[PDB]
Amino acid sequence: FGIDMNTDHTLEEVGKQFDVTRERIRQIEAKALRKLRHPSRSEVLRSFL
Amino acid sequence: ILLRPVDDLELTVRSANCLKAEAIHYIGDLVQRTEVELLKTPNLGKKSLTEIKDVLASRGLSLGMRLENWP
DNA sequence: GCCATTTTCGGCCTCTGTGAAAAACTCCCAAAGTTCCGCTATCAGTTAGTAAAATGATATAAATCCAAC
DNA sequence: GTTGGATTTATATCATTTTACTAACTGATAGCGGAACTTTGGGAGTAAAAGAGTCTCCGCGAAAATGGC
Repeated sequence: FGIDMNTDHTLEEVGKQFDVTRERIRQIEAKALRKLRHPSRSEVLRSFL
Repeated sequence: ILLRPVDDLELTVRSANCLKAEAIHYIGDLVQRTEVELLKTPNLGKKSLTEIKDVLASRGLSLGMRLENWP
């Protein structure tokens, strides 16, 4: 999502920067979004909507 | 706080499965059961107990305390 | 040194809303715009699989300790 | 006083559950490029002869800096 960087990236570029493939990166992102969808770490960001 | 789903606890899936083994549905149910009672459980071992008690201490309510007229 | 024509100024706040004339067509050609379809890239959604790590359960070995003789 | 079985701790190995990393299918969706078609946009041309501008306005005064003689 291009935060604190000069450009945005697809999962190919993130896969190449690490030693990791398409589906792996896709499901690390999925895991991150489930982690942040938890109510414990989301009350602060709710007020931003 | 004692009226929230155990889901809203951020615990490892092993611990969640183990808690569903004893049909613990909401929090507070978890706190009226001591450590020796809990540990006598399939797959709910040492490290899971330390994780659950550390998250409980983050909630601040470690295992054991009693209350009135629940519910 | 003296007319004689230009140039330059003329208090602070507050509200306020403007549409109001004016008369050609015609033909040819090129480029932009609109729309449709096909290929390609990119991602969510889901399932199943395999190796490995993590964790718990059980096993195997002693410490010692406590009761009975 | 004691001592040996047993009733607990101590250390290690095994099984179960989960994690980390693959691929394949599914379904869509957006973006780009080309071909055709319709719209827009620029240019050239017109053969009774037609052959000198507005422009209403123009209810200002005192002083000073400028040419012209």
